[PDB]
Amino acid sequence: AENLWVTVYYGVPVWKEAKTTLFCASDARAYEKEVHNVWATHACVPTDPSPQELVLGNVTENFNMWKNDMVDQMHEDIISLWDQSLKPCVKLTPLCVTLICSNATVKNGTVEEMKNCSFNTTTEIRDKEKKEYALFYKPDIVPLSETNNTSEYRLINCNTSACTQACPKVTFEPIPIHYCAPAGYAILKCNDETFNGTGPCSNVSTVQCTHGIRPVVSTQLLLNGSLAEKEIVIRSENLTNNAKIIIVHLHTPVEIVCTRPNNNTRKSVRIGPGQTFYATGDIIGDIKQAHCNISEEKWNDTLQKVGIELQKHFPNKTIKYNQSAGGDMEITTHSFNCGGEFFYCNTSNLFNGTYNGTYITITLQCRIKQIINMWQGVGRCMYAPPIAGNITCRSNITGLLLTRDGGTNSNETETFRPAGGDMRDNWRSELYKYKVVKIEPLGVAPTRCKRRVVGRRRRRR
Amino acid sequence: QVQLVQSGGQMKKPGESMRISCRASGYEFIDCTLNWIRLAPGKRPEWMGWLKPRGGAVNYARPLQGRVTMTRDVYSDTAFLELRSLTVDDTAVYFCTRGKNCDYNWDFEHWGRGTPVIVSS
Amino acid sequence: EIVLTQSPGTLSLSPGETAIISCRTSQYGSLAWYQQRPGQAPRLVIYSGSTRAAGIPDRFSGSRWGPDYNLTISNLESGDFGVYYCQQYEFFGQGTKVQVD
Amino acid sequence: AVGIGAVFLGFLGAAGSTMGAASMTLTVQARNLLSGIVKLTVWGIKQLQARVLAVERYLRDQQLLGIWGCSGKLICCTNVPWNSSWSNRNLSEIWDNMTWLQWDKEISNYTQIIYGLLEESQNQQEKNEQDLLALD
Amino acid sequence: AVGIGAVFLGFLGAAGSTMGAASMTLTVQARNLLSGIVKLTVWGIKQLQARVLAVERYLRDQQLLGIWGCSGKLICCTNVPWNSSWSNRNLSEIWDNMTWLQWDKEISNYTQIIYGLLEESQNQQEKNEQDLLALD
Repeated sequence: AENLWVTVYYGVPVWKEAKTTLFCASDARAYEKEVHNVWATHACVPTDPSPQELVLGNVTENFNMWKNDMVDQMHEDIISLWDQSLKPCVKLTPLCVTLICSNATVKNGTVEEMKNCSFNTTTEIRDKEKKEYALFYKPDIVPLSETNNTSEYRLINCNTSACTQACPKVTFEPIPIHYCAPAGYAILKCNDETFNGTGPCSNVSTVQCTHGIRPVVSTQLLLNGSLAEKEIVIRSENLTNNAKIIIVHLHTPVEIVCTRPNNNTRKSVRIGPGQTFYATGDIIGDIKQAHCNISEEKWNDTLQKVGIELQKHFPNKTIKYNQSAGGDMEITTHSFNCGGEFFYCNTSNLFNGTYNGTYITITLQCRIKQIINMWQGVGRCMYAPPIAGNITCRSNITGLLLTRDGGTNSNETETFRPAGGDMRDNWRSELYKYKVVKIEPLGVAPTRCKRRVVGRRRRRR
Repeated sequence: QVQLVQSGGQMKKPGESMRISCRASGYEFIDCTLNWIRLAPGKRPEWMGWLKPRGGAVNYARPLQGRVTMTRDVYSDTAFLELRSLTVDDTAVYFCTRGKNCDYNWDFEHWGRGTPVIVSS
Repeated sequence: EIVLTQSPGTLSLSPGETAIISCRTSQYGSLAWYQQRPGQAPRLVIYSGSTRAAGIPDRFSGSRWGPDYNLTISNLESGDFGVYYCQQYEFFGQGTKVQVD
Repeated sequence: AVGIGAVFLGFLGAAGSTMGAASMTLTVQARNLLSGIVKLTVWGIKQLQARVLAVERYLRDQQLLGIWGCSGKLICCTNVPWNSSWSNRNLSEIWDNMTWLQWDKEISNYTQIIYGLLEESQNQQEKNEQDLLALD
Repeated sequence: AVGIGAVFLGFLGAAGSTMGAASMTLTVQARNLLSGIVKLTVWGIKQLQARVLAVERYLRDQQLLGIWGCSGKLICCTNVPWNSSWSNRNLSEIWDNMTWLQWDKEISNYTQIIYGLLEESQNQQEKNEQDLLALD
């Protein structure tokens, strides 16, 4: 032992658990485009060339992605960012009129998807109205009840809630958005590539800001994500619990190509003094219907690789995939946005067949909607205006969302189906490496010092 | 005050389908999973698929996956169970339940009244 | 092979004495117990193994012996008689009937 | 680490280094806690929500040093004897082993008690701030 | 009251007690002035309106100590002779009776004048910060 006395050290490098609101920072000069974006702020300006990193030797910190405080911070702020940009745009109350709809004829043909609907709309002056028409490019317009007439329809907003247009100025883009903790707080990061979602991580490093996380929104398949480093990784709270969501990470992607080969034309309807309504007016080309293309071999390899990885947790059980069970159109079909159009793809063959994992062009028909109830379920009704001309997409699938059927299956089999519907599980697949810890210079630490004598200064000790 | 109002007792023949309701009240929004359970007398309890009323995702459980279908109605705070092709063995009490809290639903603390369904040949 | 087995099938008791029900399990998972008198919705008694449910009397207790679990009920009054069900993650036991003499 | 210009992400690796060696380059944290990286929308209000708390946390730490008599000093001795009940009187053999991140769990319960004693050290000065010597 | 552990509502009984007894436990006020007990609505904006002024007032007080040479010291002597016009030169006998709440009424008009002298006192030192001695 030794004679020891109290000492004060503050400026010390130790932290504690905490949660706080986090500043956003966008990559490169995208903040200059970000002013005209939604899913992006107005704007996330960086002050220094982020990100920067330092590896901390001998540091082990406990991580958990399912109780993560950042995912609630983003989802509760993206949806708040979403309806702010939509707030000043035109509302579609005056369109709820008794629509008279008939077959949508096109050059030497007819289109099965959509209906040619006409309605009386108010002119600039309120006491006069004019006939107007537009091709609502979905058959999802409810027929009007309390009548034997089959040719009277109605826009599905007004049964439950009036909707707002998405103004042409703002653009739907998954711009990469970094999050930077404020001063006094530090963001840790787990470099352990074998991290399964919870437990100790022994390769911790600190960063100024998170990596370029982009706020993509989709269901049943994660698009344009960050791939796993070494191999396929499967992450769930508790695999034995048939509830929860089995987020999968692919270490190499499969390119999904999607398109809207029709050549549509935008039409401006004058519903009010300044308020303008945009609708698809006519088709000026041959009709070929939307679809998507995915490689047969490359995707088939993905299920074989994923199947054996699942079988590690479920020993000696053959892994079967199968079609989605049920729900709204938002989760029973692979939904996503691309180029201003909201696709809902059937997954014609991204479900099928036994895949044991022991080794012993797929075309998806896709529907399109203009009115969307936002993915969180009961949110704002938004009318996405039409986009003229063809649309084409090319994206990297990086992770699959799955859920399992139980309990009394045959003991040698197990059935897996897609999932979705909660946006937090999309972003929890990318925002899982991080923590936020408040830096607390601590209490005292004893030293061999001695009581200061009559206010005198002192060098070493 | 979260409680589940359920209705109602009924008789059926073999073969025909059946529909039961369950309303959740005293509860700000139906955001958490909602199960359905068959308490058949003289047999172990049997379980039927949960329902996540937010997105409507559903997970039909036992060999009933070819028969049961489940929906909901967010604006009325109601969930429905529908069973097709009623055999003679499907006589039991059908309970609309919910977990203790939304983080872990397998501790069913809140139950409905119980809707007895009888099938008579 | 995921099965929960309750034993014995039924207990005959004079009201005011002790009684025990078991629930053997073949998988790793949480446990809970339910009580059903005829003509009512079953109650929740204990959950997460041994912890008691809210508002339930203190007569009930349980112990996690390992892959075997046991429930012990002390000085059972007439009102607490019924049928007892085990539960894990869906999977329910065959039910044990607690009956008066 | 030896060298104090460095960066805040140049020294914090001392979080796993020896508790003795981590006492060097102690100024970089004191620099970093001030400002760091930081129409109306979400980020605009966040620059007032987070910024003001970052300032107030800094003031709370500094005024404790001011009251204790450690104003402006990173290291600072204090006239308080170390009670062996808080920890064994042999840390001189141990701060070469423990890191600062590990020392904290020794005194988690005792930290708020100890701050009273550091204040009590100051009343040995506050008692000796009215009586005799200031005629000099 | 004498003691420093205390509570902010543990010492303020000195508001009536003598200035001598009030001169001890002078630190508890310095602790309380920092933070104290503090969709968007009225209280949310009030937490930004009141909080920033609480910080602002604290800086203005420490601003004056940092200039007068009393930085970090609760008590502090200054090189200014007390002019008898401000008050009689027998307060050393009197402040066993008056409380600080009563003393302030006497120097109410003269407080802003006195701060000039304390500033001048530092600038007897600042005038002596260029000429001779500190070749070392």
